Amino acid sequence: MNIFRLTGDLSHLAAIIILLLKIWKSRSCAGISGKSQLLFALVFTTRYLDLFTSFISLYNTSMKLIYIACSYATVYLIYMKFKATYDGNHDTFRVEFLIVPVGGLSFLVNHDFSPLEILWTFSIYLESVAILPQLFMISKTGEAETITTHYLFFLGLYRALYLVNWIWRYYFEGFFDLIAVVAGVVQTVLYCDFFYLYVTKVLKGKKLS
Amino acid sequence: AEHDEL
Ligand SMILES: CCCCCCCC/C=C\CCCCCCCC(=O)OC[C@H](O)CO
Ligand SMILES: CCCCCCCC/C=C\CCCCCCCC(=O)OC[C@H](O)CO
Ligand SMILES: CCCCCCCC/C=C\CCCCCCCC(=O)OC[C@H](O)CO
Ligand SMILES: CCCCCCCC/C=C\CCCCCCCC(=O)OC[C@H](O)CO
Ligand SMILES: CCCCCCCC/C=C\CCCCCCCC(=O)OC[C@H](O)CO
Repeated sequence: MNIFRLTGDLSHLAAIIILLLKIWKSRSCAGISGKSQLLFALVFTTRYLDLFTSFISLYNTSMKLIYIACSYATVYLIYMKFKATYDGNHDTFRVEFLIVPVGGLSFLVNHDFSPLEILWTFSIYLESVAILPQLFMISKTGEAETITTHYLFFLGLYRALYLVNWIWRYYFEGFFDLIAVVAGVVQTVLYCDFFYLYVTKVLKGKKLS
Repeated sequence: AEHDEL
């Protein structure tokens, strides 16, 4: 454990609470991609099956349970409670172009050919591209609300901090995971345009696009 | 094959 991964985790929990409180207080999920939230719920579901086989720490167990609960609660608000404000007409990314190939690649390229390891790998590849339906909806609709841009900033910063965490762990404890690293680079690379626009427009009081 | 991160 280092400050880079702790800040990465805190930034990820911040993104999840920003979005959940935005929908809850405003009673509306307008502008939010439901498809991305189904993919992030699927990530925590396939990654944290080890909760039944391993205990790392109270913090690790608590963070897993919190991520699962908040992810399922966000999907519930979009598709059931506030479904009247869900913009289905603009959240049109065909998610089967992500799930089917990512499923194929997790079976072929993994550390071990076993159900739990394959499912863990699928969560790592799926998370790389999970935000694609939300960025696609913003490009289609045009703009993005300020609170939605803050959510995207803390979510994007989280895996960027994990890359710093992996440099630290490689240097100090000789630990290295090429699957998490490569996928984490792909994950961060997809935020490049958003980050440039967030810094040049949003942080200067201007609207996105 | 211990996975120690979230
Ligand atoms: C180790 C974990 C690192 C986490 C770090 C991010 C956490 C966000 C919070 C505070 C940083 C302050 C926000 C400013 C970030 C740098 C801005 C910058 O580079 O420059 C500002 C300006 O251009 C100069 O004149
Ligand atoms: C202010 C915004 C911060 C944003 C980033 C949040 C990172 C965690 C929070 C604070 C850093 C100080 C935490 C450490 C305080 C000292 C605790 C201590 O002595 O820990 C001993 C331990 O054994 C050593 O390995
Ligand atoms: C407990 C160990 C440390 C855990 C980490 C401490 C983070 C929370 C600290 C301060 C909140 C004040 C900053 C406001 C919240 C950050 C997100 C933000 O700036 O804005 C989004 C907000 O919903 C409107 O825009
Ligand atoms: C329109 C959408 C098109 C389809 C979208 C597909 C998304 C794939 C994303 C990320 C994969 C990133 C990881 C690439 C594989 C690197 C892993 C590696 O090298 O693993 C070595 C392992 O140890 C040997 O067994
Ligand atoms: C849709 C996503 C688009 C984002 C695209 C930009 C980001 C590319 C990032 C890193 C490239 C990684 C290249 C190195 C991967 C090596 C994989 C490899 O050869 O692994 C050995 C194999 O797994 C033995 O079985």
